[PDB]
Order: sequence, then C-alpha cells, then structure tokens
Amino acid sequence: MKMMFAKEQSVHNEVQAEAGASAMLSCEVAQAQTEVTWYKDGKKLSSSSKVGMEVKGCTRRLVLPQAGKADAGEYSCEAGGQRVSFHLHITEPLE
Repeated sequence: MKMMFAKEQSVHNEVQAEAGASAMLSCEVAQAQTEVTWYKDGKKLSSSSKVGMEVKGCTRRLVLPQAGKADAGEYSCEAGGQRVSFHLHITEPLE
C-alpha cells in the first residue's frame, strides 16, 4: 500500500473544443489498480498508430491530441466502482 495518491485525472464534466483540439480524459487508480473497461463513442481503441492510447504501469490514459469530428461523442469508463463522464462537443472547422 503506497501513499502516492495522484491528482484526480478522472474527469466528470461537459467541455467543448474545436477540430484537432486537445481532449484529455485520463483515469488513474491509486488504490487496488483494477483494470477498467473504457470506451468512447466513435473512437475504437487499437494499437497506437491512430489515436494516442498509452498503457500506464498503474492504470490507462486516453490522450487524444486531435479532438476531431469523428472523436465527438460521449465517453463512458467503468472503473472499479468509480466512473468517468466526459462529454466532448467538438467542432469541425478542420476536415
């Protein structure tokens, strides 16, 4: 049991942005680091060539430095008892 409590990165609000903008919805577990089944509406998690999905030793972080039209939608994450609610209303000025 480590006392390294990370700053709460588990977003839970509705924020908008532009196309190619930088959206950030990361989930960090500082307790019984349980695997969390995360999914976004429109973005399918692959390797890393498309979006910037990295796997942290502790939890996982959904870094998307290009919030686009196809990235707009609702984000639902089911963590060990905790959850993330991040609604991104992105714009389409680019492509």
